[PDB]
Amino acid sequence: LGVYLTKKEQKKLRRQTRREAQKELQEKVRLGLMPPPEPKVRISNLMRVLGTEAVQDPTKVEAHVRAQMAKRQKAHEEANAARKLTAEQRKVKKIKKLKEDISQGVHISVYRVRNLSNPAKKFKIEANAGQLYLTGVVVLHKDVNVVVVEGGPKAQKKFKRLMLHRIKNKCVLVWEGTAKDRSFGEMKFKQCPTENMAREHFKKHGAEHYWDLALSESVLESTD
RNA sequence: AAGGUAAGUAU
RNA sequence: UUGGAACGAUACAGAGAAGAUUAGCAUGGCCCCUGCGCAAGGAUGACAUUCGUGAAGCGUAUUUU
Repeated sequence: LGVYLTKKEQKKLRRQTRREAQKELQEKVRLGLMPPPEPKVRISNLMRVLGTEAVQDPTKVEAHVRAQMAKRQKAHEEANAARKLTAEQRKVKKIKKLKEDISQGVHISVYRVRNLSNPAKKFKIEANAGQLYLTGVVVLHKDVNVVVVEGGPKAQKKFKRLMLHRIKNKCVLVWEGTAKDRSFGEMKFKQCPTENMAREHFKKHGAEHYWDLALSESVLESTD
């Protein structure tokens, strides 16, 4: 795997690179490749470098100094913008499209909410599933909201904190594990007033145990 | 008797 | 013509002063600040116009002395 050079080692590497570039510039100036560097003049520096010529033509000297200052700013601004161009393409397509490397295992979290009659919470859950690229489904029934979400580990860790802490009748994760491949499609909604219609839909993808676990948890909560 | 030598080029 | 002297004589010069002098910028060190890139990571916001007939249900001859 990769190795991490220490802080002193980073300082040494940076110092050596800077000295190499400085020597490159110095030898270029020695051999006449580049013109010799001009003094860097700011407004407070104007009376020290251009002092004798700023009494004869003060405004020409001021204009020359400010042109040099702008050109120094022109290079820096252009450089930052030039590198910024990388994000232009490497942004929502290369700085926000990760997918958490979900290829060998899909973390699946099944939550059983008691009251999910608010459409705002379902819309926020659908937006969190579509933004984090986490597949799954949500089955509604009489005091039973079975929300299964299969995705990456980071998306599952985000959805475990969004549903239990960022969204408010209680929500409890009934099964948190991994699977071989994916079973559910995109994030859709389906209402089933009968338990058999939800169990037949959960058995179409081979996940009939999620409804039987949610029925058993409700039976164990209503028994005690 | 001293501690009081300018040095330097040029023949 | 040919010898003394040559540590001398004369000619020139004589500041026998005191010195690595001094201005500019950049680099380098340090602490911020600003912008961009790189590698990750936090927290959080967002939804889908008039009237009659025929039939059914309801109603406070005890409570406006």
